[PDB]
Amino acid sequence: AQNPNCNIMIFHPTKEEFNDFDKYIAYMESQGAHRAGLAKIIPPKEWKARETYDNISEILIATPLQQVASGRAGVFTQYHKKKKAMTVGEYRHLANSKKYQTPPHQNFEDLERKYWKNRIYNSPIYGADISGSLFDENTKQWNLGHLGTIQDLLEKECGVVIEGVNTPYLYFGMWKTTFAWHTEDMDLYSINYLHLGEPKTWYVVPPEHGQRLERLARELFPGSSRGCGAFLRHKVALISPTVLKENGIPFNRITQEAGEFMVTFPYGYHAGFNHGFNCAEAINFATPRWIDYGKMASQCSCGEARVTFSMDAFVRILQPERYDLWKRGQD
Ligand SMILES: O=C(O)CNC(=O)C(=O)O
Ligand SMILES: [Mg+2]
Ligand code: NI
Ligand SMILES: [Zn+2]
Repeated sequence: AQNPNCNIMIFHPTKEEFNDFDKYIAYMESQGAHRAGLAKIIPPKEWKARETYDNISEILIATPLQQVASGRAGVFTQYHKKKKAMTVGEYRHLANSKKYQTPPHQNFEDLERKYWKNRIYNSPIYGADISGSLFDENTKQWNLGHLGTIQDLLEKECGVVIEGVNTPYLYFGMWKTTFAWHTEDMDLYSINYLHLGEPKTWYVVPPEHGQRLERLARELFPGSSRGCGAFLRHKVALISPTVLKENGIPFNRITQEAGEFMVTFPYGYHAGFNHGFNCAEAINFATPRWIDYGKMASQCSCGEARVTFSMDAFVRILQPERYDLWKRGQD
């Protein structure tokens, strides 16, 4: 079995290997990359996502989210308070202000220590989940707006044609902006490209051990667990590496820098934080190997998780028994 310790693997495809996206994902899996839940892909030196980032400041962040924490430094939830719209140029200036800027630090490890010590005492503002793309239309390789769609994959594998669309999302971050522990909708893959700016630190639990994380989360967030049998779908709970190590939960960590891709694999729980002002683009995707994970994915039916239009068909076809209850949670 390849990668039996479930380490995060880093890949350096050549420009020739960068042509066929599906083939390269299957290659990484042949080497055991999925066992970690997360892999890093460094693009060939010849590749670029676009020519420059000099003209992005007029993108609108219609609903910036202030991420307010509750709990203790290693075990907390966050809720998102909606703020007034602002442009990317306004948000960049805000991120670089004295109130929100990255503190002085020695290295990524020092900054990670400062994040876990101090995150709860601040409320950073995240420009998350903005439909759109920063890939140039002429970029033909690993262009996250030109991937094969999940609907087309389901149709190729299963023969059933379904409604729905699959487009990318932009994330504008600042110091301490946080992504809570989650797997993707329907336990899909994700791919994330860090277009510019400061790094993003990731934590990940191997898919084979995801239920260990879930059991810890039920213990640590007991009211949330009574409310919902899949409350991590709410995407609000944080657990630090120190707490994970104290409870014996297997995980790994890695820092993504600008110009790098990350892939999360089906049922790979992940969480993390941004180091300073940055912009990332991410999208969900599927492969043949996903189908079995989609059929087994948990679902939130309490009403909290509320998701896209396109998840309807995935539930309806892959999980017909759950469909009626889940749809009630959507309505
Ligand atoms: O970058 C973020 O805030 C969160 N991204 C992801 O969870 C992802 O790409 O799957
Ligand atoms: Mg602009
Ligand atoms: Ni994710
Ligand atoms: Zn729920």
